[PDB]
Amino acid sequence: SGFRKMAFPSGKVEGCMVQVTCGTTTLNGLWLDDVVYCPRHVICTSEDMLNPNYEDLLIRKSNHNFLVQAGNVQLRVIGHSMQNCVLKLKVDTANPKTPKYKFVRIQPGQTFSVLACYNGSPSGVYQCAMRPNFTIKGSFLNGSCGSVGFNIDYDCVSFCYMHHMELPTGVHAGTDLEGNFYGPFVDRQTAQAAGTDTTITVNVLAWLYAAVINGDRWFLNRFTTTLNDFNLVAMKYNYEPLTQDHVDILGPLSAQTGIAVLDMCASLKELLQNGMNGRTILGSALLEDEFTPFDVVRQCSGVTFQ
Amino acid sequence: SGFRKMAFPSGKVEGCMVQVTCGTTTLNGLWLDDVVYCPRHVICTSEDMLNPNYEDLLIRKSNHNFLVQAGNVQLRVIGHSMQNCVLKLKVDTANPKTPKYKFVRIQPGQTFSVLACYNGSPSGVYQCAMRPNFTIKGSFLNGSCGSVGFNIDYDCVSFCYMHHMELPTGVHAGTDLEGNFYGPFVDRQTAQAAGTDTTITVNVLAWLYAAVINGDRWFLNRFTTTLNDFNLVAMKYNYEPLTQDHVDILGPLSAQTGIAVLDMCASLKELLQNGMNGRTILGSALLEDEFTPFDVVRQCSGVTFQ
Ligand SMILES: *C(=N)[C@H](C[C@@H]1CCNC1=O)NC(=O)[C@@H]1[C@@H]2[C@H](CN1C(=O)[C@@H](NC(=O)NC1(CS(=O)(=O)C(C)(C)C)CCCCC1)C(C)(C)C)C2(C)C
Ligand SMILES: *C(=N)[C@H](C[C@@H]1CCNC1=O)NC(=O)[C@@H]1[C@@H]2[C@H](CN1C(=O)[C@@H](NC(=O)NC1(CS(=O)(=O)C(C)(C)C)CCCCC1)C(C)(C)C)C2(C)C
Repeated sequence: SGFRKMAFPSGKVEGCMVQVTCGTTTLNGLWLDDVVYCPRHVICTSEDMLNPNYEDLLIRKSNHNFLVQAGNVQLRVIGHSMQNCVLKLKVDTANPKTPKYKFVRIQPGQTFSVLACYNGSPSGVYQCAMRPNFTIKGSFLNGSCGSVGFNIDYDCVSFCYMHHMELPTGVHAGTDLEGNFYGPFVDRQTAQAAGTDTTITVNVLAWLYAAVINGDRWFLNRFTTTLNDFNLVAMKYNYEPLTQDHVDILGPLSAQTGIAVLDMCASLKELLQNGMNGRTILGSALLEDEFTPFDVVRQCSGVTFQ
Repeated sequence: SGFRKMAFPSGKVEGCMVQVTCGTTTLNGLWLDDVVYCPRHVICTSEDMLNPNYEDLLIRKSNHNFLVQAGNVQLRVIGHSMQNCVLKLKVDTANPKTPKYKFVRIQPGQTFSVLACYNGSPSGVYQCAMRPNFTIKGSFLNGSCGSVGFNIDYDCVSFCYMHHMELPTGVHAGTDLEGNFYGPFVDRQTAQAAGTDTTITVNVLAWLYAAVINGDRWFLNRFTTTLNDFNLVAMKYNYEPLTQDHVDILGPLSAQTGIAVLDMCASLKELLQNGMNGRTILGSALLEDEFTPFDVVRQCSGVTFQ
């Protein structure tokens, strides 16, 4: 029993983190086979950041302008190129600790673990979700750029996020590992604003199922509803609409608890309209939307990784 | 900016986890140098658990009754002994991945990371606190016994917890790595109950400081209070008393924010007496007590590990 915000084990990613220095700027890099991936803004000086021309800035650099350290060892940079908003640094040594990996571009609502790093060294691991407005609510300080987000799928590390910047509201924005931003952001210091955020409905329902599995049942009722009546109420409270795909995804949890998805929707509708009235669910006084249906299954059925 | 429930990176512990089988029972073990540590109840059968005599049960075993697997490799058991409630299995091979480590018995209020494991393989990592009643609010399923709790201090892994059992309220109890239980529990299947839990006051104050550091200031006020008036209110709400040692521990956070400890106590007093009135702090609608002053400093100043 119990239910915690659980991250993947980070060992396989820890051995891929390196430190990258260009000029006076140091941040983190991801070392896989013989390539080091890092945010391209590492080549910017203070003057460049309002409106950098990255092609110009990169053509002015040579291999020896990039200092790459893996612990004490220096890695010799033998080539460099730019893909979208990442820099790719070819080095003379292939990382002997390269895990089996893939690069994946995730969708809003999905969750992943972040390994926060400074100067190439892991500081901590935590779980977060890609919000509907393509920001993440992370925890990052100066020097954290290049820290990555990942999931583990059997024996394979799927990298889905590399950290680039913080917005004035305190939330975070970054790219996939091919350098494409999530969201409408660009890597220059101009005023940019995130869309309004919404609550990830399918995740809230998954977490209400986790609550039932753990014996928290006070919010259940005998009612049922339709997708159409549910979505009408949901849109009024800034909740994402529920689709049939969502209902099918919640299948295994409905089966294991014997509570139909649309029955659980009727409970959520009531919680939205009346609030929780100082009761808690799974130790929370707010409805929690950063667990996916798969996160719940994994943690309530005990899935491991190789 | 930002503030998350952040665990230590788990890589150094992942390479120490093994699977231990005795009879029909399989659980996890901790492999350091040439010794495998695991809960001694792995030697019990269903008949033994109401009232096991562990000295009897162990004298009836031989080295070949214990199957220890590190991945695919089998480890040959060459000796066994019992220390308090752990079993120590001497094996023919010293773990080549043994980190620098120490064993530490922690006190209530301290936090640590748990690496939850099944069949010797890491499932997930999360942070939790030792509660004042010596339970932890974990997330564990069948097969999780032998999973460990740890902190990292520079380059050194400090192991402080090994998982043994779940209580009927859904919370968890275990031992230090020398086999001594935290709390009044024993490893037999008799009715046992935890003391009443209290809220860890010094951690709540540390988290209110994190909130100020992150720009959440609505709860501050101009008042101040004394330790004695504060503790009188605190005891009425099942909060632990605040000592001078606590006040000094909060020093670096008071300095960094310029809000005196006893000023912050006056804010907490108000929050206890009036509640939060549907406002949130750091994304929570309840007062959070599983961050220590050191956790806050580490995450708001960016400390890393080697
Ligand atoms: C990577 N090492 C570092 C990580 C941040 C430090 C604090 N927490 C973070 O996550 N990121 C950067 O250095 C990043 C690089 C420059 C400046 N960067 C910022 O994150 C900064 N924010 C920022 O400029 N944000 C935008 C502009 S703004 O804040 O509205 C302003 C008022 C015009 C300054 C620009 C990006 C989109 C959102 C708004 C800051 C946190 C250091 C101030 C670059 C963006 C290239
Ligand atoms: C380790 N692999 C495993 C982990 C638990 C499985 C589910 N989640 C857990 O953390 N632990 C055990 O197998 C442990 C070993 C036997 C039985 N154990 C239990 O955890 C069980 N609880 C239990 O017996 N608890 C106490 C008794 S009771 O529950 O009040 C009862 C009504 C008399 C059965 C005994 C210990 C102190 C607290 C109360 C259970 C979760 C499997 C039912 C031993 C305790 C030796």
